[PDB]
Amino acid sequence: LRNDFYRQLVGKRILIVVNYDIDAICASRILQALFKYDHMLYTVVPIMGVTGLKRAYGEHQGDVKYVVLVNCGGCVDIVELLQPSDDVTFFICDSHRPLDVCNIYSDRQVCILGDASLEENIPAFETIFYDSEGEDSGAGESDQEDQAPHEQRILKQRARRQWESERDRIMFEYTQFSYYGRSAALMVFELAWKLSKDNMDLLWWAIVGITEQLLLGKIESGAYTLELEQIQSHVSRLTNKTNDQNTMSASKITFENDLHLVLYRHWPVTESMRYSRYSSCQLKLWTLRGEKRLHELLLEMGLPLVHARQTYGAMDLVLRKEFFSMVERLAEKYDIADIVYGTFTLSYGYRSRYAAADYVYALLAIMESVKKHKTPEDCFLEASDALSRQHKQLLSAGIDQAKLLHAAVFRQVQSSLEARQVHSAGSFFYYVLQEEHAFFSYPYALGLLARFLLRGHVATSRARQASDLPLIASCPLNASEGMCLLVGIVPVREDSPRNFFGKAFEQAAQKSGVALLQDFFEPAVVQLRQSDLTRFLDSLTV
Amino acid sequence: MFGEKAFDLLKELERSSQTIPAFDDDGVRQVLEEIKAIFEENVAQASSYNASGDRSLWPLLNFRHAALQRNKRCLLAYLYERCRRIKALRWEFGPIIPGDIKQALCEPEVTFFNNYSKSLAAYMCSAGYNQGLPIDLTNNLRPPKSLYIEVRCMEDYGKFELDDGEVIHLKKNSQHYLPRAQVESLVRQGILHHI
Repeated sequence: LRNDFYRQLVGKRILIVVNYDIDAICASRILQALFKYDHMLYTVVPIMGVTGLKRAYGEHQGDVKYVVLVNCGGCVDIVELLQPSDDVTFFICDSHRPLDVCNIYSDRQVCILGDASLEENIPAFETIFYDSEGEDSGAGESDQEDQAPHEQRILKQRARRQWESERDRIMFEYTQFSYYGRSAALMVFELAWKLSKDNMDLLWWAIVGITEQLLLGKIESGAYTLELEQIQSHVSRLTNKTNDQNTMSASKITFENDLHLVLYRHWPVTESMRYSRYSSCQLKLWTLRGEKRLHELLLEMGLPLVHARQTYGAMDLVLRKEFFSMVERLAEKYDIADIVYGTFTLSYGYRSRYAAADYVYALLAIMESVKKHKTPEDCFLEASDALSRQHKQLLSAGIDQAKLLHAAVFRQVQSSLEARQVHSAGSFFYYVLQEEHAFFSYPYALGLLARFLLRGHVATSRARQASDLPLIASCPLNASEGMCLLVGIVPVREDSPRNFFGKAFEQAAQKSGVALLQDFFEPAVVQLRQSDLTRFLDSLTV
Repeated sequence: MFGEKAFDLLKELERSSQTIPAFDDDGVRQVLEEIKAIFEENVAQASSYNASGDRSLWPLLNFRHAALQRNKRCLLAYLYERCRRIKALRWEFGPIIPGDIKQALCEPEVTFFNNYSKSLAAYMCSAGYNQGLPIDLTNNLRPPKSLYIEVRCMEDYGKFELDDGEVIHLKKNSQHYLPRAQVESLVRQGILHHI
């Protein structure tokens, strides 16, 4: 709620955007445009890690007043992290919600965006700093010698009894599981919508923001079949032209019920039915048989084979219009059910009609971990200079790069699987890897690696005993002399039951502890030494 | 070559368009060691009995004349194009941020450079106001906004920002205590096509 605070925002500021994301750029370019509206100059920021943030504030170590960070907050008791913070205006708006309340209270230098149907931590502070044992609050925080306005020292006994019996819920917070919550800038759309901004491109940008982690398999939407009311209610109800829409530029954007198979639009088919997980794994194509069952479905559709190696755009007409008009009904009965989802589309003009999510699979492929040593931040500056209507020579290069990665992905999966590199190693499953790729250096592509092997093996070689068990993976960086990256990932098909691994790896860190890092605001990640994991893995079993 | 090289003389600045590493004082040394090799003949026979006052010597007079022509006017070019391009970037900034080097000042050019700087001094004095308001004319074109914040740019060097900050590191990530009067010089030298 800043229909009241936004009228504070005229003077100088700093607009930070914590570590790379599509929520990031989407929620921030809009604010760039907003703040060049009422004549203020401002600052956009790259974060490569929390050290980059602390040196950034060090680099911005002034008394700048309206300082902002978005999509972060769970790092420290940020008053403790931040010394010169005395009365400065801070702002969070983060969807990684499970944050401690030391950051929430002290109502001078934070903004409590607390609003949810979960009144779950109301007394959560009434004993941590308010009470203490082995240390005048008139509590355990103060003296405990029968001086606080069955024995003289059962004071501490009741104190710790309450403390620990409700650490049953403190250990529930930040020590069992993590997630994200709500949108990144849909709140910001409805904020700005009071100020008469009918920027259709802003709607597209927020659609990009949601359809990243609308991936109901990756991160939950929840609002989805409710936003089929909500977002249309934003846009559809207010029609500027009931009769004049046969226009060239930026025709008022639309919504249709289509699919999430990869790049149906810009490529041929029979390679693009091959690289997604949900279509592939449920048809098992890395074995020979899957091509045959695929072929016998192509029979029932009776598309030509020659056509199925032509670009969908390049086909003749009637098939390429009737395609999805067929596929939605005679795919439900042949092992695959749930690729059809709710998304948008629009053209600028005559060139072709871009697909409302097909940018994000180019954006994820704009993470070029090149050896030039500069390119992450340049990738950011390219990305946010991409989402417009203007810069478009580069989006095609993005698509090309994306597809060649996505068809390099499988190339390792067949290699790894039928050699049976699926090491069980006890309570969970376990994977190991040997040398570097420019493909899968960084971890986004690494989770994409894991989330094809996982479905493949765990669905197809077992009974139903072990189909619900979690995942890990190595990933070496010949970049930095040997660090042996790792990421934690969840078991099958439990949308709300998300990661144990917000901290869970730290068990072995607690036991032995070896050079571990958590440099990212991302929890679902760790960083190590080159080969000092084996005994740490023997620890990290349980 | 016998009067050709000035197109070769500016070629030190062949790359120096707007991505300039640095600049130098090329192509004067042997070239004006010439002129004291030739004046001997140019004035050898001045009203002399060397030929007893005869018509034949007329090619010599014009030889001197054209020699002077070529020399002086290539000098005008090596002066004026330097001053003119430098005047372009000196309209893109005062003597706030002077040249990349100030080592390629062909020694007498102190007078030349600083006189043109005082051209703009006169400009400021009469123009802007009668007393002289130095009229902000070719940089720092922000509409009235905040006075003190930093932003991002694209890797300039020379490092001459003496204006009002302790050390701002005028490159990409010149991102420090920048006032308005600090950042009063840049619009185009290769810096802020991108905030």
